[PDB]
Amino acid sequence: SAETQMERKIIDFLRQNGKSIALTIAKEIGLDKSTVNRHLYNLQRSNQVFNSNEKPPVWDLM
Amino acid sequence: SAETQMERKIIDFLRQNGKSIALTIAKEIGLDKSTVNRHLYNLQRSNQVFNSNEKPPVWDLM
DNA sequence: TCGCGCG
DNA sequence: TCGCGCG
Ligand SMILES: [Mn+2]
Ligand SMILES: [Mn+2]
Repeated sequence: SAETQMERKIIDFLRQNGKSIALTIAKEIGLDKSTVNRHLYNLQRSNQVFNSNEKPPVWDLM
Repeated sequence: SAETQMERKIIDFLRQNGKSIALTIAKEIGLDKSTVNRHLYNLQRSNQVFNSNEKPPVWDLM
């Protein structure tokens, strides 16, 4: 699905750029912050990423 | 302002109907839930309403 | 001590 | 144990 494909792009972004906050990932994938966050939290449910518990949270690959 | 006027309508709604959750107020004022909540929390800052700490919160007049 | 992803 | 108002 297109959501899966968007998630793949987010994973590629983190692989290429290292740990990142949502606002940065959103600017590069070119999606609004809420949409990026929807994907980041699904990716966390699916054990592909984790967040740092900072505010703002820092995201990276599992 | 129009925001003030919207807030007045929400207050009138609570005066006429008694304590209410946001979803109910939204349906009657005919505004989306987020907009109603924006107003309810401003009205709380301005000491005109309070919420019950229930989930969903129940709102009423101070 | 805004974290918010919420369907 | 969705509370979400967020500018
Ligand atoms: Mn908080
Ligand atoms: Mn909670």
